[PDB]
Amino acid sequence: KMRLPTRSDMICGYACLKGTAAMRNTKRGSWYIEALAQVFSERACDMHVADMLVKVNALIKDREGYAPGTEFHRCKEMSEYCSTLCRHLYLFPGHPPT
Amino acid sequence: MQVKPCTPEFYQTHFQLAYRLQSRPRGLALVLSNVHFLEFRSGGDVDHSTLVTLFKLLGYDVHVLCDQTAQEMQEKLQNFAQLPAHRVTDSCIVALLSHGVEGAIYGVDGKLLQLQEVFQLFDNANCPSLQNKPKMFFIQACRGDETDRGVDQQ
Amino acid sequence: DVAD
Repeated sequence: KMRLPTRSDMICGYACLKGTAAMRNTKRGSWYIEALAQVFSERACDMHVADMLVKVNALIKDREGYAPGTEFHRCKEMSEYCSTLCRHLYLFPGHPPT
Repeated sequence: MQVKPCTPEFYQTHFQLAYRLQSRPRGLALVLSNVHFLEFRSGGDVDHSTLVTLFKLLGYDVHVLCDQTAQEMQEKLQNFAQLPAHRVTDSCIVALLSHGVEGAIYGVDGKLLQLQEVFQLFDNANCPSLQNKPKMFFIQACRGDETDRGVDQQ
Repeated sequence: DVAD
């Protein structure tokens, strides 16, 4: 029969890149979760998960740190995702309807 | 927060080439946040609330853990991966929010849980109930102390 | 903004 590798069908979103710091706002929270919640709530209806994490990458790339008089003023971050998925991942929210 | 529902037509034209994703609930989701330790993670409570709300609105049954030691995280992730519910759901979600270094995250006791050990809990050998089912992980944690200064735009 |  068909067997499986030990590990497959995972996708992992990371707030930042290897070697680097992820950024968090003291009031709005983390940049990455803020972006992920905006994108997912808005595009889960018509975009697969890996493509939504691309949209999140776009938002993270354009953001910059606001923290005058520290090493974080105007600092940057880049999110990434790694994938062993084997199909489109659509969440199909609210289908079928009540 | 609101989650716009897909249309029936979008479902009909996309479900054949996608993972099956129609169970109610769509899966279990676990949101594990560490905030008090490695400075206090101010705003960490906003992230936690936001994800709990997000995942419920996406049709997940959400479990939450707050301020756990590295050992507690490992034990509890293992308990979550072994829940029977996974056999009748179509997917799974695990979000971990904490301080970290590359490849690991911190428990509130300042000890480290390796991410490979986490992924292993959910793999095809340890979690046969999720075999062939999409498993999402979102890791909000540093992967190093290097602050990115940014570059000009040429 | 601060670091995680």
